[PDB]
Amino acid sequence: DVVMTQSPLSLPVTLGQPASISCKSSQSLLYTDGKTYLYWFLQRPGQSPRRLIYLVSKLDSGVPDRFSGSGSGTDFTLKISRVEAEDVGVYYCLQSTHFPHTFGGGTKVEIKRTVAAPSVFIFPPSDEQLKSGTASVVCLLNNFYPREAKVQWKVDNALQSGNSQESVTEQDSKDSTYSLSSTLTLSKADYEKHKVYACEVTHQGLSSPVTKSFNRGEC
Amino acid sequence: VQLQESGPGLVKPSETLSLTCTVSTSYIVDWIRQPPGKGLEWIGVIWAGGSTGYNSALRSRVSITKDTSKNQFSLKLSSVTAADTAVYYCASAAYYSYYNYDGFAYWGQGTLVTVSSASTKGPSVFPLAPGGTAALGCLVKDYFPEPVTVSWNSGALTSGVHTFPAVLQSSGLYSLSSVVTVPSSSLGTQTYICNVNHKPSNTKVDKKVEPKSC
Ligand SMILES: Cn1c(CNc2ccc(C(=N)N)cc2)nc2cc(C(=O)N(CCC(=O)O)c3ccccn3)ccc21
Repeated sequence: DVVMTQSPLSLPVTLGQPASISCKSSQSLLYTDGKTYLYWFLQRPGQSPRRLIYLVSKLDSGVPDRFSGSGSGTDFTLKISRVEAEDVGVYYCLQSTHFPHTFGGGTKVEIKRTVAAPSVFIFPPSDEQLKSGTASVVCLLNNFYPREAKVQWKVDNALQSGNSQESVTEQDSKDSTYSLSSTLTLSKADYEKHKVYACEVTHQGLSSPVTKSFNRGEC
Repeated sequence: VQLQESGPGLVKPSETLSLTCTVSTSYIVDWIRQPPGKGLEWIGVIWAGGSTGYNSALRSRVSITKDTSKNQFSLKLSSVTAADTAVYYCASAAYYSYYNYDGFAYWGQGTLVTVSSASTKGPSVFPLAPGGTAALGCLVKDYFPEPVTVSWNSGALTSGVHTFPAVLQSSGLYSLSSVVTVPSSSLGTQTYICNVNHKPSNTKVDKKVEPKSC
């Protein structure tokens, strides 16, 4: 099988600057009809891959002229003349000159924007959930940059471990930020044994860590 | 060119995965898959005229066929295991002639297929109740398989919405949160409802989100 080596894996770029993505094939991609079946796609978060380029350098209808493709034989490049916020996502090269057809590993373009502190919000479990025997406590970190953030759960000032899960959004196509949700899960019995529920957030945008808290039962 | 993709989103291990792709010339149709959080893998092709080509990595478990009269294409993958869990895509391109054909020009919306012996389970929806900005949301808990879709105010509220990737709990059920930031001044006047849809269990839940009563 033809190995398609794509580089870099991660591509942080300043808004308005050019970008270059390399795709190197282990075999010539020149077919017997004189055509080179090398394609490029952009996969935006939660969307299907969308074709940008085909036949190395041909732009699909509707694709902005900021995108261009070049190369021959084994070394190919996708260039973006001036990166825009909506260009974030994962770019893939593909060869179909040889069977089986093979894709590059992908390149994730990230906008390197200014530091943005997260806005922190805490949510107690609903009375509806408490009736079912479980308590989910949610901490939200909204619209921050860079991605690096730490969430620490405290219950009556005791550090929690192994009872939380978190997930992070992909970089926003408009404001270039991330958001994160952390859920602390306890049994109703364990939840009722304690008073102070707190979420402590550490991030570059915060001069000192931010703690959001509530006292169980208070409206 | 529009591509409609259909098929079960849950398949038991050892059973056959079946997907359908309808194109609305002639066409060349390719199938591609993407395991969660990973890259793209090419599965196979059906050429204009019916010739096929498959990825040897599928160890001859794969079949692609075209309906005799319509541009409808079927993907069959036998003896599935958890390694076959992925979003499956069909992609088409024009076949003008033997000297002018293309590939991967138009892609369908993907179909997630989860290979599991577990039963479908609808979610429970709980409110995440709230100067100058307020946050609110919905916790969509204990469902299987993925995905769930969440909208706010029947699609009228899109700005400031963040629907997080689901997490798999130790119970083997998924949990997801959807949040929205709004002006704190809007809380007394504007109604906020999260619309949750879980197609595998045919569950549709509308949850009004408001502060807890004092
Ligand atoms: C490697 N390769 C290319 C490179 N370009 C290319 C563009 C796009 C795509 C793509 N869309 N996947 C795939 C490749 N073109 C090819 C045409 C044939 C072919 O004509 N036969 C016979 C067709 C019949 O007998 O009628 C065929 C076709 C499919 C399978 C098996 N055999 C074989 C191999 C080819």
